[PDB]
Amino acid sequence: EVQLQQSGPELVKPGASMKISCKASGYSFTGYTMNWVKQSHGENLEWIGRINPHNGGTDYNQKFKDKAPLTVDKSSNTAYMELLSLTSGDSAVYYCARGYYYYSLDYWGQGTSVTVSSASTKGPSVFPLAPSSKSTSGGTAALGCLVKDYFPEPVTVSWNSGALTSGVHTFPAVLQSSGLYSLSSVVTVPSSSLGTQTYICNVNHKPSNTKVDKKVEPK
Amino acid sequence: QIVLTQSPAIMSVSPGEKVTMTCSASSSIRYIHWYQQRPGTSPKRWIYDTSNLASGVPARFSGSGSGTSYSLTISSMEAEDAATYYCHQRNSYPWTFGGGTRLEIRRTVAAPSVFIFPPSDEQLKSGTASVVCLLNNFYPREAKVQWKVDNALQSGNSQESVTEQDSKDSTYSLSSTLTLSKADYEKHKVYACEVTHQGLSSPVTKSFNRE
Repeated sequence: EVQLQQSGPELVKPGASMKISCKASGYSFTGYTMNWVKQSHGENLEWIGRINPHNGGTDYNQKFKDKAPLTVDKSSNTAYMELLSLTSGDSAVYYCARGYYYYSLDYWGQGTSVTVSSASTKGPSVFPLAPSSKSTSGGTAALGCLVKDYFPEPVTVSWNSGALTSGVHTFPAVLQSSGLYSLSSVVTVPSSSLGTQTYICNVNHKPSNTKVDKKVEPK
Repeated sequence: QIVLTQSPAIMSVSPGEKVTMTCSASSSIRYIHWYQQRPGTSPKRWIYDTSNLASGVPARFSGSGSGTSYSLTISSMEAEDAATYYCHQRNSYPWTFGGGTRLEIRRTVAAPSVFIFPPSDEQLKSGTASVVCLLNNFYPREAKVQWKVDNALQSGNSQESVTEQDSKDSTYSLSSTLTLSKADYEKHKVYACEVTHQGLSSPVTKSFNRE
């Protein structure tokens, strides 16, 4: 299968520069062009431009030509996008998109979330949402995890290392008045299994390398 | 500079219904292209060259259009079609996209299950207390959570967030977090979460006392 793997989330300072990578596999790297697309919550999808890995030739949205240099490394099937002199308007999700030179874009990378801010990163605190009987409504109980006061987005939350999935609700982060983010993950579970089965929520905030696995037990 | 307008910005649709979204260009193009995106995930190519179904796209999808007016139609809407659809043209530099059209599937009214969570002992050592009210699996989206400490109505004291529309049962869920200092948390006793929804005859209230 075609796979485009982008580099992880970034927190970057205003006026600095940064680089996103996109590693392609499952096809001949030189046969297709690599495109880059910006998605922000102020302009939505914008085509930045493309590069031909064979000769390094590029085509630019003139809005981004002096902003986003595009380079390639055939040795490793990797395309790069740089972002120079970053301002807050560059905070967005960036995608790489494969595309045959004459066709439209077909495959997209997973996306790289970039936040431009002078603030330093902060890892979350993970707190349990213990299932009581105020958390039971007819043989089914609700438990979860509260990850709080982190910056910037995003965070990954999984339950039991990816085993628990059905009944899981990971709510979108909310921006607190402190300027930090907070979200909650919850699982609905048969209360038959509370005294026996154990439930671990796995939290990973990569910008601060905060890895916390917390066990939520009732009381 | 080619601007692509999509007429139905947001639109609610019932299951099995036939719905058509439009994409109109500011100037003539030779092929429109369609991309589907679910919140959080990356766009996936849906229809290329105005009418060709991308690999994996179900046969119930189809696209038509000419010169400037183009359209996407699903024959009978399903639950897994609740998503955002973008049209795209690569006819002239710079390549552009549309504003997007979001489709949410209609469902029977459903009342939420309301849970309440006291602050953990781990957070109470931190100096702050967060109570969380959980509204699980309801429809439609409108829901009024309201916090009351000792039957005193709080205001500006909490923040809520809503999940995207599920595609299994297509219900929403809401998490509301009331936050107080450890000082004020021990200054009171009964914390309640009052819920108002279409599927509820009377407002439901979950609560607990400190202890």
